[PDB]
Amino acid sequence: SHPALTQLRALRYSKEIPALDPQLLDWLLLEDSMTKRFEQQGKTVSVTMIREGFVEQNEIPEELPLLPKESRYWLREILLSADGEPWLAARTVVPVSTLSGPELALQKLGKTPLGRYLFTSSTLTRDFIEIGRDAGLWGRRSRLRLSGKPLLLTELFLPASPLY
Repeated sequence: SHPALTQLRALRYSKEIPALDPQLLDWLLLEDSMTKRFEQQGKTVSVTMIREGFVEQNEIPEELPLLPKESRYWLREILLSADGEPWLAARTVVPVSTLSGPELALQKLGKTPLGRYLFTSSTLTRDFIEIGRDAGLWGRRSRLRLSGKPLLLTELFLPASPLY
């Protein structure tokens, strides 16, 4: 567990995207994880692994309504740091049926940070994104498809990040 992941789990989402200033929407609707955009700020990015493993439905109560109902899921919870400073917390939930073919590598990522630069083989698409907030902080959750196979990605932007 970790205090940033506990705050991530409390985000409250709105069905409709709020009319935020453009600079902030540009960051939140980005069509990729934040890895390369944070590197773009002139920073080295590293992952701190908070939890990785197969879990059952009882452990993903918030993501379950957006994904197929299956017996098991791959859960990945990390902290991403820019030059040693935490900038973001993220939680990814993958139905085990998405872990087939090339997508099985999502399982062995470890501390490599997620990003489109790594999945040049599959067709990547997003069929849903919502923005959320909890006490001054922004976050978002999306349903991405690799080769048509779904996964849920939730990100929380910590106050030290460039969105604030």
